Amino acid sequence: DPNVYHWICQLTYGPQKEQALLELGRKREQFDDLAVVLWSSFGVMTSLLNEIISVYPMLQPSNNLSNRVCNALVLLQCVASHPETKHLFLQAHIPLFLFPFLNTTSRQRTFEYLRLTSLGVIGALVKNDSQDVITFLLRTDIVPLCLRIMESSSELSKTVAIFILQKILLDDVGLQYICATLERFYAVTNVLKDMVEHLPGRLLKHIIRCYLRLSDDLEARRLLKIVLPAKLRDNTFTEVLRDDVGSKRCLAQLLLTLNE
Amino acid sequence: PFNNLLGSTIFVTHPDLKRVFQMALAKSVREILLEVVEKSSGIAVVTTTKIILKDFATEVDESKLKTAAIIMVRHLAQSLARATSIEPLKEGIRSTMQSLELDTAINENIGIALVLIEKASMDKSTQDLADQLMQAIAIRRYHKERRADQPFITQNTNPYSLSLPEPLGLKGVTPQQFRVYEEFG
Repeated sequence: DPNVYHWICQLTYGPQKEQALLELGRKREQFDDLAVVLWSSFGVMTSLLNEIISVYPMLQPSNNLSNRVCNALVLLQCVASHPETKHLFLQAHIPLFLFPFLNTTSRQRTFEYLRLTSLGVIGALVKNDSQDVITFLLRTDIVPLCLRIMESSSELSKTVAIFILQKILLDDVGLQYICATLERFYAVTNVLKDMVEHLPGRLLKHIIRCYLRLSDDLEARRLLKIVLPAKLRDNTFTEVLRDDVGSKRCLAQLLLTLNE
Repeated sequence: PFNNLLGSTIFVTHPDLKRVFQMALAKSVREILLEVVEKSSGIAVVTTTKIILKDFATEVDESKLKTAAIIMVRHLAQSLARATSIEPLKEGIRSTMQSLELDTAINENIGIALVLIEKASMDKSTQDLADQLMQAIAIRRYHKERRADQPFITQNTNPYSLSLPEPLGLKGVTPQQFRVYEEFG
């Protein structure tokens, strides 16, 4: 315990505070605590938010600055997914500061890590399966923004992007926002269609999961009959799907649900 | 508009083009101004409200609350404004320019347009907060006049902040150091 108090103190006041950010980020996986300690502590949240807002002028294009803020991001990712601090964090409108980070189109390793770390926060926010999180996210341009990520950039960030989407689709309120209109429907389908053709990996298992989810809506079930990528209907992905039972049971049902 | 659009070359120094340029900026600003201010300030006043009240639960002297409440939401709104407005403003500024080398000229003068969307989103933030801080500002006025020497607040919840430790946590009153954190940035 008491190497933590000194680091948290440093984070709020003590001059280094990047080292502390680094240290606390490394120890964030133990004791099943400190999430509450981070929130309940005075000046921490204000400070953690100050680290983030200092990266705004730097969003015009970097370096270790990007590593520093990324460490504050995992700290916020630790606060999120913690039942006590999750809904407090959510209702405090803190994560909405992570969207400008996610808006960055730069493909440099730095901005790749920036978006990747930031994506972990929102991904962790939907990790515990809370409906209020969904209805909060759908207030914002996230879903179209994830769709931008899913087709391009890195396989890692893509894996996080498809996951966040799958969570939203899983919820009844999310499956309503998407698949509300043809504009939104064909926005998601084309990207999923793209990834399949552009394709062991988890990206395939999540894509199948998303289609199986869209198979629920009848209006979507009809359009998917024609709009389903033929690759899945084929045996092309069978060999790699032999190792995953869950992915196989979902794909088989998706085909079974397809047509009649 | 004002101050000649200095400094720059080309579009600034040519009068005939100078007019349609100023017309492009104004149209650009008025387009996204309404959209930005409502959203940015909306996040600013809410996210500050929840943060300030949690940290200031034991704090008295609402003037000391107001000081740390104002500068937090003001700077946080101004930062969310500039960040939000920068991209669509320019993209619109060029889009409305071609309809009726560009980037070099506008990036010099984009400062003014940004300062308006900032100033605006700041003032509405300082406003919406003050109206939402009313109950929290009033409940301390009663507790100030009616019961003096008594300990302060604990309005709803400080279950895990009831813990002992050094000034990472709630005290009494807010120490000069803890009040210094929100006093700057």
